[PDB]
Amino acid sequence: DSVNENIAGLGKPSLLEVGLKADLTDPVKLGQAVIAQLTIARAALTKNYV
Amino acid sequence: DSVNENIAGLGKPSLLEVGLKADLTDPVKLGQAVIAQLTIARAALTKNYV
Repeated sequence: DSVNENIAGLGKPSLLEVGLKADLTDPVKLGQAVIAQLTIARAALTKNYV
Repeated sequence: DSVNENIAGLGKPSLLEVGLKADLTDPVKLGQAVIAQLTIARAALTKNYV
């Protein structure tokens, strides 16, 4: 947490979450979670002007 | 509420609501609220003859 950024104010690594891995054990349920969360990953990378 | 508009009767800034931000955490659910509320937004902006 002290050394997340190159210079404070440039951008964060970002972690994101898909599910609990117990409720998400089903294959198609896991797939929809990943696809829906890849949208947020696109946004999280854009928020840092990447 | 006193100064929403320049002259009474021309138009209102409009506020609109999407969700509770607690049950709307799912990006799929959140996007549906935004899309559904965007249809209302063009209606509210039309009633002012914009």
